Amino acid sequence: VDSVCSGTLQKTEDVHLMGFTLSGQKVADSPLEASKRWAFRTGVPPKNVEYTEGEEAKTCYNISVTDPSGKSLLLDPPSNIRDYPKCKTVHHIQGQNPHAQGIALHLWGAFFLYDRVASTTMYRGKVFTEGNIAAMIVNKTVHRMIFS
Amino acid sequence: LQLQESGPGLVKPSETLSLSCTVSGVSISDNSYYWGWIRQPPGKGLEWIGTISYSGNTYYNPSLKSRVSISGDTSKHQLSLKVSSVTAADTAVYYCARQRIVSGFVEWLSKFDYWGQGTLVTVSSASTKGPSVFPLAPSTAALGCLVKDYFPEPVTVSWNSGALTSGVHTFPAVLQSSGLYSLSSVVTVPSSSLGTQTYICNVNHKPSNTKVDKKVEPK
Ligand SMILES: *[C@@H]1O[C@H](CO)[C@@H](O[C@@H]2O[C@H](CO)[C@@H](O[C@@H]3O[C@H](CO)[C@@H](O)[C@H](O)[C@@H]3O)[C@H](O)[C@H]2NC(C)=O)[C@H](O)[C@H]1NC(C)=O
Ligand SMILES: *[C@@H]1O[C@H](CO)[C@@H](O[C@@H]2O[C@H](CO)[C@@H](O)[C@H](O)[C@H]2NC(C)=O)[C@H](O)[C@H]1NC(C)=O
Repeated sequence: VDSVCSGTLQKTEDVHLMGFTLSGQKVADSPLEASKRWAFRTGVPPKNVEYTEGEEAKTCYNISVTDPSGKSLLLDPPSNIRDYPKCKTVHHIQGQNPHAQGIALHLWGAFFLYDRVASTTMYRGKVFTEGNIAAMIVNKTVHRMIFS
Repeated sequence: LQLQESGPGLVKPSETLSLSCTVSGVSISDNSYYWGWIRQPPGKGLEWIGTISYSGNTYYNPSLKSRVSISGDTSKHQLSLKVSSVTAADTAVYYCARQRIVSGFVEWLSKFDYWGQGTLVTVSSASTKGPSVFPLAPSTAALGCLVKDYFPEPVTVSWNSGALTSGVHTFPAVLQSSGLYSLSSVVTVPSSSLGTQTYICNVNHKPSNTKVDKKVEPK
């Protein structure tokens, strides 16, 4: 129904934020292609946001990037950053950048997805996949049937 | 544009192996160049060991990451490869090579354009032994040197300090029951020169720092 009143939210638990991948959006995810969407920049503070469920990822990345001196250009992961839950193929990459400064920011405005945490930046050594999230109401009964 | 591998031809088990590579004609910290180590066990194929950039950074092969260590000396223009806790399976030919990269999100490891000539490092609890060189008299005329009982390979044999090339044929060493090697080298020469030209071999054995020259004579 198109009405504002259509829909019921009984507990906060029934708000579900789902992470959908860019691979699921038929976007090229090869490491060489994927990296063309990532870029370094200063003056931007990385932000993180919690979500509840996510799509099984086609591909993920486990990346460490430094400057020539060996100092990471990627931020150390916060306590609450865990490797993405379900990746079919992880791309482990470790290297250095000759002339880059700041932090890794996704170009499309998409998020770096980890385990129930989306971010505007790439965390060093943590498994992630690219994606976006969407909010919806799912009651427990509906939730129980899907996941079981 | 030269790479020269250097270091001992023998190391014992549970011992750190150390090798080095002297780079010539280019700077070891020059931008756009990476340098790395590759190994080849006798009769087997290539295995990458690790690579070091133009800065301090090093990357290694997870199959030997725990033991392998690589360092570049910017003033000496030379590399260092350490391999701790060696075993029988570390017996191999170690190569120094220059590695190109592709600059993207990350400088990507690439084609190895220039390679050095490797150093055979044997892993064994035995100690080195220089060869007992004996002359093999001629009889159009075949003469040579017998390099006997030595350890471990390689052995290099030159004739007349490198002046004699034509006709030289050195044979593959045999591993004797004792654990020592035996190697022969011969030269096919004009029989008409047996009494006019001096024929001397030059046996080098780097593992024992031995150099033996031997004049081969008829009768
Ligand atoms: C994602 O990639 C990172 C590397 O970029 C992987 O992290 C690595 O995790 C192992 C195990 O925790 C670390 O090994 C241990 O390191 C300590 C020193 O911190 C050392 O004393 C131990 O002997 C051992 O080698 C490794 O250092 C760490 N690397 C970094 C740069 O943090 C991570 O495991 C990858 N994730 C997956 C799911 O594979
Ligand atoms: C949402 O998905 C669309 C569809 O791919 C993305 O659109 C791409 O945007 C980039 C950057 O502007 C362009 O180079 C591509 O050509 C666009 N794709 C298409 C098919 O038009 C959009 O950027 C995505 N945004 C988020 C937040 O994921």
